[PDB]
Amino acid sequence: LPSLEDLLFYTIAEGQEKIPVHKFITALKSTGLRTSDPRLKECMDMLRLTLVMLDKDLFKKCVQSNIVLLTQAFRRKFVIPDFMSFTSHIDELYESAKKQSGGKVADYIPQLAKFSPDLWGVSVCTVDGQRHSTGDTKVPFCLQSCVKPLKYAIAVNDLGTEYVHRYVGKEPSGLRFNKLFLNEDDKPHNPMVNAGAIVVTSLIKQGVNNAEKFDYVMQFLNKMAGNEYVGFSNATFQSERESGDRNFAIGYYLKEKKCFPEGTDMVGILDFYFQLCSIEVTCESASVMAATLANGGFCPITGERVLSPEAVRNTLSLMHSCGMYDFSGQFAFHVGLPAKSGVAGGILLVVPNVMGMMCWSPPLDKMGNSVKGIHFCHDLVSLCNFHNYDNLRHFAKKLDPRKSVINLLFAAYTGDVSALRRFALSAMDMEQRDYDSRTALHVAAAEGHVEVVKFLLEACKVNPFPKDRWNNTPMDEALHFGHHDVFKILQEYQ
Amino acid sequence: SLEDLLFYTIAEGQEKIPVHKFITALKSTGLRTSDPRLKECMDMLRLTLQMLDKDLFKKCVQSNIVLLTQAFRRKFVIPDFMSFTSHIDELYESAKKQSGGKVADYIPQLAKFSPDLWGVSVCTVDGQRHSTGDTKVPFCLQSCVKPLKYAIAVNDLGTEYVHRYVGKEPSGLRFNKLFLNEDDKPHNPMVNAGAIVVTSLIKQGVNNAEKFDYVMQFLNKMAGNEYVGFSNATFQSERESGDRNFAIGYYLKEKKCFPEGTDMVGILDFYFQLCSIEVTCESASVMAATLANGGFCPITGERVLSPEAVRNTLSLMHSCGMYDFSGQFAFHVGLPAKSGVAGGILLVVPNVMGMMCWSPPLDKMGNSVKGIHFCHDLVSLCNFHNYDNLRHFAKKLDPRREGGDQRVKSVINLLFAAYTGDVSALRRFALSAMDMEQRDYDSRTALHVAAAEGHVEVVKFLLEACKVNPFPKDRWNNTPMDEALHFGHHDVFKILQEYQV
Ligand SMILES: CC1(C)CC(=O)c2cnc3ccc4ccccc4c3c2C1
Repeated sequence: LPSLEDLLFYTIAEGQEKIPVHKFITALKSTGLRTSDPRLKECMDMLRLTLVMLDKDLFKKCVQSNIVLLTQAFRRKFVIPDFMSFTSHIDELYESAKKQSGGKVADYIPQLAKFSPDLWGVSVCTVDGQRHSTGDTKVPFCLQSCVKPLKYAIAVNDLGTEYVHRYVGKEPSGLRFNKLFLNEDDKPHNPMVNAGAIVVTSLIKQGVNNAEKFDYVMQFLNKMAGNEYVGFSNATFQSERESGDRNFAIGYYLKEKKCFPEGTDMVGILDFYFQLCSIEVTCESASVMAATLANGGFCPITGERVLSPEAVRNTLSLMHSCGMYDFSGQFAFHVGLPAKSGVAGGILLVVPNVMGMMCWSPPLDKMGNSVKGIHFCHDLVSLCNFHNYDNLRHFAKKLDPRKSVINLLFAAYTGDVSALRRFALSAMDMEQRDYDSRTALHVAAAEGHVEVVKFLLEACKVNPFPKDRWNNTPMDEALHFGHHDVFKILQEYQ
Repeated sequence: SLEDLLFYTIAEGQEKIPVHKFITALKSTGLRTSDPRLKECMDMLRLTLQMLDKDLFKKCVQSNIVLLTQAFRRKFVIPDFMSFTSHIDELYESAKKQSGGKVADYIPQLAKFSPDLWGVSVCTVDGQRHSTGDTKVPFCLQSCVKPLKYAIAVNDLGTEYVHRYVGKEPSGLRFNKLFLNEDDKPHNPMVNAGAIVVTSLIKQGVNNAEKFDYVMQFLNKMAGNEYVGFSNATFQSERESGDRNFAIGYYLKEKKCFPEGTDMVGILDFYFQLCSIEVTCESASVMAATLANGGFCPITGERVLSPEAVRNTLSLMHSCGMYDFSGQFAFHVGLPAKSGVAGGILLVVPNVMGMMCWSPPLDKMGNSVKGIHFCHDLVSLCNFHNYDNLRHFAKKLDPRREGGDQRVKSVINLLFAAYTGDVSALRRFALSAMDMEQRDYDSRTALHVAAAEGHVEVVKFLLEACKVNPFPKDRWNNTPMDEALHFGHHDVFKILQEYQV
């Protein structure tokens, strides 16, 4: 059992007796992990507490406490194994999109106009926590309609599909059925329209007052971003309630047409709605939110189950088809990713099973989508086979940036002679030990599996007397559990 | 040697292989002995006229050794095909009990089919096949042809050209009648007006019988040369009763929606021909699986459709493929499908399989009642939804994998983290809401392993946080405390001793 810590040491130390601390860090960062990663804190603490050269046993002390993640990182077995060559493509696409200067920054409130039109940031967070940023990725801005899928997920996670969609539909609008707010059953078309977003707000945490509702949603967004920046621009909040007269009118129509949960303080909901629109993110922290959606409801940098599988599935679905304003059908055809855009210039972008992403540049096009971000999303999917209906085998000129010993013993356990035959012809080591120094022979003996024991002995010619951590041989195991014939067979080897 | 290695795999130790041991071996991967990719091997097998040793076997499989190798090393997209198709038949039997719906009687040739006919046919990206029910009865494609000719059109002409004449979006159920969108093009190729315009784009400059021979040649490449027929009966009543699409054709011509120089009455004539083309569920599944496989026919390997044609085709099927039910189907089932008035539903599970379902009774929206029940059930059961996760998919079955989610749960996550002492990894697993009492084949527990290794901060985390069973008994009836005593770890023994009763 040559130890996992040294096994990695040999990976970094290409023959050197000791590894410099800075070689480890740049190798580390080369997988795309950041040293700020919460899952690497124990290791960085020890690195700093080595206060510059690390030998096999000093180094093994630092990496020991995060050895599972570092193992998966340096066996370059992340979802994107060659991250360095991936981040250059991201940088090329960023540089290219930076040259489109069209679009008008939203001035309907001054806080949206205070932002320079030159601001442009993209940040990547993969399902495994690899991070990458280019441009203005640590500037806070407001989510705006980028919060619509997030509050819809929360609702669905808490209440379930059937409840939520008693009050809101699940279809794209189609054309100008937008101005016809309500569909055939007199509900908003889907949660990504303002009328649907407003209704979704009325469903979240009913019974408590607004300040608890807002506290629930922020703690939730904070879990979704893995404790990265989730803020609030009160300035934006007050202008939004002052200019949101059109949404009050929409609210009165909704309350009169009985679309809210019966007994609902309408102006209370709309204050909540503007509160939620004003929540602040950076592209870094929003990308972790996106990567939580990209990763089935689990936050990559904390491991936490935040959203149920159903809430993610529904959210990603309606984002794919209702996420980009009147450009959503066009986006769905050509980009094929679930995204959501907002009037601060953010595009919350998700690549199911790979990464999340937030892009931000304030200039909006005629449809309200960020000009540089829309350019970026088209380029990304031309470059890589990320479209929803790209193939993972025959994808043409696009780039695709994408058996254990437990396997062995569980076959020995269940008696599957066919499986071990494949493994042996697979050139697997049939004498591998698990964490208990257990062997396929051990397990197959204890279960009295005669055709497995013989296969391991006669065909794979394995050692007949391995020792457990309790110093038992398969023969011991056979006797112990009543499998005398198996005991006899191995006894023939002494 | 790959031939010997494979020989040894099938010869389950008996030195010589009976021929039917080989066949049932093959048929159990889901390959058929009919497979075009296996012709050389079955022919050599067929010289049973003039039992297998290492050298006879190496002689037959030699020429299909790459496909046969990938087949038997269990590296098809669905490795455990036998157990997958038991689910398919469970879904089939269940859908068979839904009896609602009307057989389409708007023409007499379509009303002759018994409402009790029900077949599903599955063909995966790798040529694995499975069929249940009435899967070799010929029926007509009908609007199940809309994606295929749109695929053919884009394949020859490109995205930009085709969509000068047709849009790429749903209309919305409230405008399911407006025919033209704001660009004065039909909304998408899956509605009749858009379907009609697409037909006009295929092989311009030649006559109808040549046009129909080009589309037939194309369909044949899609189904791997399996059954593609033609029911003139259906075609003759369809041309006479299709009066409404003549109106649609003239309205289209009036608004200049065809390419300059287009005989509309001719295009309509072509259109009715293509609706009347015939398939079996078993041939339709191969066509479906070519859309699943990036334009490559699974059972012949031929590149038939451009990747661009397939991506465009699947998109529009996902969003416009099931009549006024397309948005809801897109929300709950999330697959690219297309339904037709004969009761066919052409189904694609991108990167896994193509599939055809057939039952004549349509519901109020035109979709086959048993086929719709089947597609909801498939995605209830498996993680095939387009926005299901392939890593964290809950209680759903993943037929791309073997049933080793217990391996991964054990196969490092709980016990190897416990083994190496990585408390940080265990914290993430707990926050994942993973079951922290997973046992391996020795009934061992993370707590077991961490005690035997004397990992004090792992033991406390498992006990004080997590609150796991403090005295689980392994094979040999040891508790974590027993393990601590055996191996020293006095502090660990002390920790656990407090939990004793
Ligand atoms: C009320 C509703 C339209 C909405 C809904 O919430 C839902 C969710 N999941 C479902 C799964 C399988 C199904 C099979 C057959 C008929 C329905 C459903 C079905 C439904 C039906």
